[PDB]
Amino acid sequence: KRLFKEGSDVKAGQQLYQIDPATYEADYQSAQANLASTQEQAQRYKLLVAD
Amino acid sequence: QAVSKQQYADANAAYLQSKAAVEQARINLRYTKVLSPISGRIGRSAVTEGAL
Repeated sequence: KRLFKEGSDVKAGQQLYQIDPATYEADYQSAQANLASTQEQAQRYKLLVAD
Repeated sequence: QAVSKQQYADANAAYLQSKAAVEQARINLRYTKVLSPISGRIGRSAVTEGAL
């Protein structure tokens, strides 16, 4: 979408366009899933070498 | 938490079994030396060297 009227007044910080985020939103949620996983995995192993 | 209670159990389990076995081994070994139960006079030996 192109959410602004040609010739209008916009405020700095105002969304002017919207790029299809479907996949970006997807990759991001994916990434976070992974992190949440590995992070735990690590935090655990950090206490195993300790012993 | 590095190891499940189950594992530590199985572990301490075997440990006890061993300690048990050793004690039993010790006793049998000790008996390879037949001893006189009381001071006294002893006579002929019924068993004979090399016998079973």
